[PDB]
Amino acid sequence: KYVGEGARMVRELFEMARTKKACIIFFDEIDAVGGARFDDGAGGDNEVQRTMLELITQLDGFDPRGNIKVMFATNRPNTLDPALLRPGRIDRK
Amino acid sequence: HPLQVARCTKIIKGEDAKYVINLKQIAKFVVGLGERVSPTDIEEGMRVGVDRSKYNIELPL
Amino acid sequence: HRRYDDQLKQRRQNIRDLEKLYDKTENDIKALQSIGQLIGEVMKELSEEKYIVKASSGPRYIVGVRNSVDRSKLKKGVRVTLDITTLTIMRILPRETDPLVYNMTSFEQGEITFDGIGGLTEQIRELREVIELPLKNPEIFQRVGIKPPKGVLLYGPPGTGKTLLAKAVAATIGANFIFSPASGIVDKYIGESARIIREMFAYAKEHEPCIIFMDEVDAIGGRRFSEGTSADREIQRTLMELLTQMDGFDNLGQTKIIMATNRPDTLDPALLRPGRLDRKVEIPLPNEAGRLEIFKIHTAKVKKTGEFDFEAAVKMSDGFNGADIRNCATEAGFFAIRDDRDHINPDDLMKAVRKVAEVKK
Amino acid sequence: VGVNKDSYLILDTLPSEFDSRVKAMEVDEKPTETYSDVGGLDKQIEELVEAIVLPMKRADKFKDMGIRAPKG
Repeated sequence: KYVGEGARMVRELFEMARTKKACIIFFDEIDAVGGARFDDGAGGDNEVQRTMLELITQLDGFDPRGNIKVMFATNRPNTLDPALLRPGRIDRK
Repeated sequence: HPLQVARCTKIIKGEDAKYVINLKQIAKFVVGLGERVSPTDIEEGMRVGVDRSKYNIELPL
Repeated sequence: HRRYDDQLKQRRQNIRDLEKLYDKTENDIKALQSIGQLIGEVMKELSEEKYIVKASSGPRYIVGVRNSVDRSKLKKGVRVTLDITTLTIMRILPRETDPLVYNMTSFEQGEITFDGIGGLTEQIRELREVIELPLKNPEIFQRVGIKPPKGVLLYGPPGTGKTLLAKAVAATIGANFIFSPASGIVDKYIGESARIIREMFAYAKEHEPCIIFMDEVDAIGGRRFSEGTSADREIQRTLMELLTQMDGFDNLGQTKIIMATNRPDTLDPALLRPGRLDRKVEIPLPNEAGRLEIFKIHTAKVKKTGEFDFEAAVKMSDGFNGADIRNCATEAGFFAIRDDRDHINPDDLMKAVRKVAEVKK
Repeated sequence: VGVNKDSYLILDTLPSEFDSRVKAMEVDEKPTETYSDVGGLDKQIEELVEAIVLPMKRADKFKDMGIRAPKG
């Protein structure tokens, strides 16, 4: 129920992962919080919006993925964030 | 120390060093004029906060 | 001699340039100490020097006048300027809640004259007499005792001639153009479509030179299926308010409202009956002789030569208004770069219209 | 807009940053991409550059001749 904590927790994942390498960061049931919902535009709380900003920028650009990995999990593949369906986000399926 | 409400009550100083950002629907305020970063105390210390609505230029606290 | 002459002019110019800047600063700081005022709406008249209003900044408070305040123009629902200290009515303001120049599209005169809408001249002769004539000289009808029509229903295919006729009516007049998009009419709020029509109805009475244009009323209108309501309350909310304002004791003499939809038969038959909407006019495709004047306007802005033939399109054009001919200028604009020319040949007009005639009628 | 709390009067304006822009729509100013990154599309590339990049890249050429640029 706390708004704004999700942006800090995700940022602390990549900062801590650089201390101890050779780790795998797994996410279970991403559709619970959701990658795309109607509360982003219509609602007034910022959670997934700031989560995706820290997820794409921190991992992809300056961080090598050899010793650092991010794996998600879901049920309906068509209900995810369409931003991740674009090339350069999620490849292995 | 989690704080989900950052608001003061009838705090007016000066011009400079006033701030008093209120997240409550009544009497919202913003602070311009460049970037201002303080190590500990910005104006009143303590309740100084941001929470869900980011107000202008202040990240650090 | 000449050394002090150059410095004399430079010294005088620096004084006059800075004098206008210092005078503005002194005048601005004097207006920064002024005291604000409150705003409220009149509910019911209590007495002469005592009124019962409802303030927008809080609950209701008993108010009054101060000095040189006109009490004849103060009626129920009139927005008044409330004093902070004495709590009295000081200034006089019109009735408005949401901004009608921002949330509602407001425009003056028009950018499209009546010479680009040509081909509709059969309807143009009828529309100008039922709109331009009663608006400029309404007093001619008072001698006979008749009434001019209120609304004008122009239906047809969407996108063809609808944008042109919207600005063409206000261009030959010069009044205000009130645009009412159907998207903002249906929302979820408190008194959404009610305050949109009422404030527009009051803004049309307070300001006579105002023209209201509605686009795609099928969303806010329609018979639906069983005439039942499931999340449909906003459709009947807009339709019932339009019919109630017209048949009331306050009519619109000089105010004209133009509505547009996809089909006339899908609307509410209660509006099509006389007494409210007296104008039902179809918008078919323009004729051949009417499309010649259109092709001499949009193509005039496009750089061309003197040998350009204007009669090449009229044979291959069927119902092509100023909106469809711009697609021909887009293809002709890209051709001038390939041939290293600043103009187009008369043959480019035939090839461009033929491509549009296959997709269109 | 600048509004005084005590005086209820506009004094100086305020910088506009968060307007309630309805976020969660990616805004990328001047991205990095080239048509040479993928070959074989030259048939489709020539159609996209002429209908999009051509009326944009040169502003003064189409404005002097009075040619309206397509918006989509």
